Amino acid sequence: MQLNPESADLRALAKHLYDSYIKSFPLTKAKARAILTGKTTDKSPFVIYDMNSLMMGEDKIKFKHITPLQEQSKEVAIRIFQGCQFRSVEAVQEITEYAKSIPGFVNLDLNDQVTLLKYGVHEIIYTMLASLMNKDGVLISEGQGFMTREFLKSLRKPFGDFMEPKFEFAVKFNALELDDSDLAIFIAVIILSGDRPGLLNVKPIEDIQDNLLQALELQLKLNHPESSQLFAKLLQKMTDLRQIVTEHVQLLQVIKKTETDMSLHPLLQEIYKDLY
Amino acid sequence: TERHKILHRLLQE
Ligand SMILES: CCO[C@H](COc1ccc(C(F)(F)F)cc1)CSc1ccc(OCC(=O)O)c(C)c1
Repeated sequence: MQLNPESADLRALAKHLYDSYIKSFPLTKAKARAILTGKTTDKSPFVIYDMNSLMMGEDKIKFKHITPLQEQSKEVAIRIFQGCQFRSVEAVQEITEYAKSIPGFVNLDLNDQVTLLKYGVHEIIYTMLASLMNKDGVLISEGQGFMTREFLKSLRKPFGDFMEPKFEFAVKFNALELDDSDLAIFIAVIILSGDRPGLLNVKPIEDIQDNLLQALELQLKLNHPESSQLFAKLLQKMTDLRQIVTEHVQLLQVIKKTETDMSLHPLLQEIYKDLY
Repeated sequence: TERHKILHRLLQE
């Protein structure tokens, strides 16, 4: 490894993605970890660990999406699924905004931009969800709430089966001990996968992903001295992300049909559409 | 025949 104008550009791209990632995403992994360990000056997430705490939390947590005027489901499982939809729709926009900051992305075929986003969004969602998870639960409502793994597992079928796979993945992924600087480049690599179905102008996409991939490896080598193979292990996780996405969609069909009290926001329908 | 009108709008602004 040398310090030459190539590496210097790599590091410059690294910083640009990071800066763009900080402004595009509200709750970074840096802050989530602090909250998750009390090492925070902010209040303290309200813990939802049973039905009584859920009910209480619905009052004492100001959810950005609910209002007293509107009426929501009578079934807690459905209400919780609704807030997750709202959060996912918001997540789609943060990710879209982040994508536009990736050098070159905006100058791609708009139709291909759409295709990269349709497929990358969910992988990036579960990637960044890990930042908010420990093995006990997950931060919600941008850190004002904390919902436990076991409480989510206790929702009536089939809802009690949606988050388990994500916790499973998060424990393995968080053992990589990535930080935001690593993550910023990683999700950029995900967005610019030239092997997504339906792409038309692949060449310029791979040319971007190659830069991203160089910038990532250099980032991992500089930032994780005591863990070789981190680059390979991380690429492997991109595989596992495609599997949990497939599985999530499939289970989502079990919801669909066999449920009717809720429906899927159109943005989410656009994405899940002709997915896998 | 746009199958992702919303995403398309999001990207256009
Ligand atoms: C990070 C913000 O927190 C959100 C708040 O969710 C709610 C929880 C409870 C309630 C209510 F109590 F009102 F029912 C509402 C929203 C849920 S966290 C989450 C969990 C999983 C997610 O993705 C997977 C999925 O779409 O199921 C996403 C995108 C977000």
